Amino acid sequence: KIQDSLSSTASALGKLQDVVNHNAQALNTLVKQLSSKFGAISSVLNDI
Amino acid sequence: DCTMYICGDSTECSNLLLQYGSFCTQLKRALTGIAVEQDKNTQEVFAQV
Amino acid sequence: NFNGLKGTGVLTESNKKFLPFQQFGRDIADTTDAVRDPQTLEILDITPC
Repeated sequence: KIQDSLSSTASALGKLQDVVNHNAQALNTLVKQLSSKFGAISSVLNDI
Repeated sequence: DCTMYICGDSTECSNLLLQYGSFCTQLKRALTGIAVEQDKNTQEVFAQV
Repeated sequence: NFNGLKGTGVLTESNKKFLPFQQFGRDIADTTDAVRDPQTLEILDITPC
């Protein structure tokens, strides 16, 4: 029953996947944050 | 509402806040992560039967 | 430096098909990742060294 249950769906391992998804989302955000101007004339530093 | 907290009733301040952007979403998600956990806690404690 | 766009990296032959009205390509982090050369009209990728 265990083998077949893990053969049927991914959703049960959502507890280990959401740890992986939280680090992926935190780093993708930390990249997107470089898009911000913080009120300077430019986001990109060479354009200063 | 990060926008109504930071910027009281101003479209212009809402334009300025948009140069910061993803900060507001990161705070909203972080508070949503807590809000979901309160229900999980209550379910794990009481819904054992 | 391309058209005043200072930076440090390695240039490489792109595959990106910039339309005639386009001059710079980007990363999601808003940094230029590709450039159209101002004399031999072709697209170069940038990557930091």
